[PDB]
Amino acid sequence: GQKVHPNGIRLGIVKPWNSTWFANTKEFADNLDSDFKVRQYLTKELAKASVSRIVIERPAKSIRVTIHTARPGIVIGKKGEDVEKLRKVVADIAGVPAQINIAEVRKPELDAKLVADSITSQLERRVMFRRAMKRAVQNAMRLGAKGIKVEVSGRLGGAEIARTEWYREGRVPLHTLRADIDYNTSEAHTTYGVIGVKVWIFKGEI
Amino acid sequence: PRRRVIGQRKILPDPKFGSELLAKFVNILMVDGKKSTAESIVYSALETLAQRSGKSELEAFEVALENVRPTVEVKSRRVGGSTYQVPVEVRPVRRNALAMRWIVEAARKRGDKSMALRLANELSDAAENKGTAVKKREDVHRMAEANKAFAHY
Amino acid sequence: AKQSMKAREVKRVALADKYFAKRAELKAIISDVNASDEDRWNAVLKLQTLPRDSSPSRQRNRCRQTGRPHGFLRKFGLSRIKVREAAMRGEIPGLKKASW
Amino acid sequence: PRSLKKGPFIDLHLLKKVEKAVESGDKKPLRTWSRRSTIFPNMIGLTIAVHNGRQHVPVFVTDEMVGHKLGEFAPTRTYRGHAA
RNA sequence: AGGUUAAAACUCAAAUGAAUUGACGGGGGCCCGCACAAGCGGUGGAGCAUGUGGUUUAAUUCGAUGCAACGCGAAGAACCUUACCUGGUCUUGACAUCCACGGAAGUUUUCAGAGAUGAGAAUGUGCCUUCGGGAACCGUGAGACAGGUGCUGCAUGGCUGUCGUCAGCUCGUGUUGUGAAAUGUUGGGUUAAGUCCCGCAACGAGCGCAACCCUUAUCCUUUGUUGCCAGCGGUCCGGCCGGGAACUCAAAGGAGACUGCCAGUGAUAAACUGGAGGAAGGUGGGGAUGACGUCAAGUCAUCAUGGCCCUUACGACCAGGGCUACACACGUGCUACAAUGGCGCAUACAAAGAGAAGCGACCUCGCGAGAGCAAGCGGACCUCAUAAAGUGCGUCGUAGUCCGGAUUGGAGUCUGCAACUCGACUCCAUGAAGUCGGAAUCGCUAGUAAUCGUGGAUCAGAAUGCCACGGUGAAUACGUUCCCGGGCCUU
Ligand SMILES: [K+]
Ligand SMILES: [K+]
Ligand SMILES: [K+]
Ligand SMILES: [K+]
Ligand SMILES: [K+]
Ligand SMILES: [K+]
Ligand SMILES: [K+]
Ligand SMILES: [K+]
Ligand SMILES: [K+]
Ligand SMILES: [K+]
Ligand SMILES: [K+]
Ligand SMILES: [K+]
Ligand SMILES: [K+]
Ligand SMILES: [K+]
Ligand SMILES: [Mg+2]
Ligand SMILES: [Mg+2]
Ligand SMILES: [Mg+2]
Ligand SMILES: [Mg+2]
Ligand SMILES: [Mg+2]
Ligand SMILES: [Mg+2]
Ligand SMILES: [Mg+2]
Ligand SMILES: [Mg+2]
Ligand SMILES: [Mg+2]
Ligand SMILES: [Mg+2]
Ligand SMILES: [Mg+2]
Ligand SMILES: [Mg+2]
Ligand SMILES: [Mg+2]
Ligand SMILES: [Mg+2]
Ligand SMILES: [Mg+2]
Ligand SMILES: [Mg+2]
Ligand SMILES: [Mg+2]
Ligand SMILES: [Mg+2]
Ligand SMILES: [Mg+2]
Ligand SMILES: [Mg+2]
Ligand SMILES: [Mg+2]
Ligand SMILES: [Mg+2]
Ligand SMILES: [Mg+2]
Repeated sequence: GQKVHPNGIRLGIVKPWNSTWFANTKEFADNLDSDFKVRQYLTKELAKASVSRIVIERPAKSIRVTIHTARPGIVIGKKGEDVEKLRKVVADIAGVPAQINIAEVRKPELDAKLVADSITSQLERRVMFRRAMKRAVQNAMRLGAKGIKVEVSGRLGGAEIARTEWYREGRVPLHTLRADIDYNTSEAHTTYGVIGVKVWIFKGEI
Repeated sequence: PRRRVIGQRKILPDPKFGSELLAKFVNILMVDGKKSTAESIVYSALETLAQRSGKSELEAFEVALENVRPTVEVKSRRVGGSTYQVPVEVRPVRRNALAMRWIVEAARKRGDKSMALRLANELSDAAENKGTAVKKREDVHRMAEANKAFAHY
Repeated sequence: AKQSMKAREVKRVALADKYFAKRAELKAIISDVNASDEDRWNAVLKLQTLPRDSSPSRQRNRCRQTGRPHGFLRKFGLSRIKVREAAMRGEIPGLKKASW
Repeated sequence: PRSLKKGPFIDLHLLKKVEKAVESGDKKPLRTWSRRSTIFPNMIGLTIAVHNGRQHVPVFVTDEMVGHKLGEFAPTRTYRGHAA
């Protein structure tokens, strides 16, 4: 059957929120819309920067955006030129003074969003889906995840009949609430249509 | 049920007399959870019965219950072939439950002015071995007697 | 929703904002108990002259990410589907799966 | 119905049309799409062609029609019975 | 009677044997579930609300459509929404980028139309600026393009229903078999549980079970306002005031339940039965949580997307109409048929929640729906906001009624440009069917069913639907032969 979202079910237990601000009903929707626009622009702009997570905070009449990246040098540029440009655009979009922080994602092979994006890029480059998933699982297991599962669904290899294929190593205990499960998805737009990728990575119980 | 894990639920005794028997009677008479209304009806009917007869409310109620209580009923038993109506002995708790239910149903079927009056008339008829729920006990006993030949299934 | 359908809503919001007060004072004149019997008639006739899209009752709440005109939620400004997606992704502060 | 304190409703364009028609001898039908207008005691005698959705049907305004809306005399749905 | 010997034409690409995994059986064995049984209350009958089929229509927009569609997408169709129809209109365009030109953008009015729109008429002409330019925002001009709720859910992603919260589903290595496969996972017990113990050619591991999460039931510590009032002092008797931090309570941190202890049974086991203590006893109650997979199940109309299709039209704007039709059929509900009740008067006891284009008190006016004026409240403070059933007194006295309140006439209120099609509510009058419902059929095992009120999302207005909250408060379960679904072993 259908499964609960692994991040959503853990949002108050072992996982943190991606947006941390307080608002009343008067500006809640406006803040949500501005966050959506900011994340949209940042994701579109930093497509090749290996961005895994965009955290947004609103301390007081200002916006602070933390970008978790595996290529901080590419994100920042020479003496902060690119990050300054992004700060300007984010301030323009949000209508408030903006402050951009860069967080380091060491070991990108252990980050669910980055793994899914890598598999998706390979699929769009017409790499064998089996090879892509096996490589991702092997890399994560070698780096030391307690478990990983990768699932790819759609017209794999351009087949007329779509199907779902998944691989798993170690343990991925989705029913354990206190389990550190990093889960994320991605989509590849191939000439035969859309292929969906889901990645679960287990990092031990807290 | 299959697992046989059902215990028993304690029932508070009735206010005026402290009888769980009468409390169960009130519970059977009650509709829609209107226990105060049921209690008032039962008390009015009991006072009418007590002033009609020479015994106390509890004694008259016990006489009516003794006259309405069945002893053997018929239950269906399906074996290889056809189903038979086997006569079975009734345990005392079920005797009381059936007597109360039949009395309440007969009183509801009656056509007097008030429910308390109907209940009092039904109780007096039961004490004199007349009317409904007494005919019902008689019908049950007649069916058991007619099917007595099957009292080994 | 369609692009034209979204443009209709933005135009309606703009017209309502533009003609806000010019409607409010006319409605006050019409609803005035101690007003005369001909300035009321003139105000009633003038209220119809304004474009219909300037009335706030012509606006339909739509999902701010898709344009869906059904299943709207005011607290988030989104339809139920998008609210669920954002909540699961963790993008709605303080919102989690409830149980009691 | 419409509150008394607000007075009966009438569309301004139709009011102008009937004002221009009553003073003149214009007996041509007054074509309109305004079924929401109340019939006022100033256009009894001339014919108003009210829209019903796909055409304009002419109603001859009489005294007894005062207080009704123009659409009350222009039915919108066509029905003739089932299997009749 | 027939036996025995014994062809051919024509026709098919198989027919067949043994064994393997499933599935099935009106085969066997052992178990489970409101599945029966034991009970209580309903539906099918009536009126009305609502969805659907059909019919009708210019259109009655599209989708769902055994269980698992039918108060479903829709958490709310007068205009809008709207995707449909009629009519009136536009063509790089309602919504984007690029280029050329003219221009600040904006405000205030007139006419025509019915509007879209067209023709005008005035008022401003700002802001960086090396005052070469711009750079917002408008209009016009082309052309790369925009646009599509158009088709394919049988090309797809994502999301969902379902068997089913059922206890199952598998893998590595080893071993058996020519092989499909088998073992493990079977067996003796036991459990809600592939739960656990013992045995055992298996040894281990994973996804499921359980636990970790939320809430409810008890206690402790901290804090004590807007919340509280035990001991005090006053008092207009109103926690009202000075006070108090005890108590209810608010919300943070902790404790507590673990077969922990005792007895018996049991294979010196797992475990079961009972007892003590405790607020709670064996998973304490409720929720969240949905394994491998199944139905080419649902959704191209939330969105995204391969392919196909249209481009002065399947795109775009507007007014009016339709989605509310009506010989009929079905599903889901509401209100009743009355006296355990109706009506009148008086009088108690809740929980949960919402509020700024909002909730709206007091006072006055109105029979009333409401109106005028106008506090307080972004809230433990103010408002919504009187809980109702209940209880006391009186009346009605079994009648189609002082039951029932459908339908219709007249008069109004409020929202809203606008209540004709087609809103809700109020007043006066009117006073239908219906007197407990055929075959058949549904829900429920305890604070449940039944019954009684309250709130919220959607929302200008528009609930008998949906989601949520308390009050009162049952009956019954001997048992697993039978009906339905399911689990394990075997044939
Ligand atoms: K022969
Ligand atoms: K042959
Ligand atoms: K019925
Ligand atoms: K279905
Ligand atoms: K699908
Ligand atoms: K063999
Ligand atoms: K094996
Ligand atoms: K498509
Ligand atoms: K309409
Ligand atoms: K209903
Ligand atoms: K019904
Ligand atoms: K009557
Ligand atoms: K209407
Ligand atoms: K079998
Ligand atoms: Mg679109
Ligand atoms: Mg609306
Ligand atoms: Mg064979
Ligand atoms: Mg039964
Ligand atoms: Mg019916
Ligand atoms: Mg339909
Ligand atoms: Mg269809
Ligand atoms: Mg439903
Ligand atoms: Mg419409
Ligand atoms: Mg399908
Ligand atoms: Mg198995
Ligand atoms: Mg096996
Ligand atoms: Mg297990
Ligand atoms: Mg074993
Ligand atoms: Mg669990
Ligand atoms: Mg299909
Ligand atoms: Mg379909
Ligand atoms: Mg229209
Ligand atoms: Mg409809
Ligand atoms: Mg009456
Ligand atoms: Mg149960
Ligand atoms: Mg509303
Ligand atoms: Mg089992």
